[PDB]
Amino acid sequence: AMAKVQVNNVVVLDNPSPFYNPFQFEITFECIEDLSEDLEWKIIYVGSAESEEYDQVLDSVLVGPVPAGRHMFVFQADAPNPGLIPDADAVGVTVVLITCTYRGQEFIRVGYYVNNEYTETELRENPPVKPDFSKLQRNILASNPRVTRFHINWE
Amino acid sequence: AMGTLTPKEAELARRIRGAGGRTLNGFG
Repeated sequence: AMAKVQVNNVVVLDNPSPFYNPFQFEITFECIEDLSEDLEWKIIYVGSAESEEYDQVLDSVLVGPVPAGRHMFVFQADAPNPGLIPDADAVGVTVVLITCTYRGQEFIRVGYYVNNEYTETELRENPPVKPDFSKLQRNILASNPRVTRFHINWE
Repeated sequence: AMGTLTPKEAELARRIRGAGGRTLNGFG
């Protein structure tokens, strides 16, 4: 009846930072009952709100072993490939997702809004025709974690 | 009078809730 894993916290490290900086998350979870399989964690960058086609899976890791207990790991993943991001979605708000999957089933989804912005007043007001990602600051809106759990089969 | 999401905000809210879940503020 009870979910064998619950995620307790996520801390967003090294934020704000350049767009090119790796995403770095401290993730804390409790296992109330020994797992026989690995936990699969993903960081997914939403390249474009309009379409899921533009998702970038920044990394996918298998975490284990998972005996009952309180666990933490730091999940780091390289920044997205700007060559796949639509110019119009580059500057402004998007989302990054952290996801966990057990035996092929996603049981949790943590979302953060991400504001990508120039910091130079010249650029902010007169932004480049094509985005300059070397000059964009990524600000993950860490004070507002959005958390969604899903009922899965833990057997 | 409750406000409304723009198409982009609404698109991002749907990604955040995944397969039709209830999105909460934080972890507990």
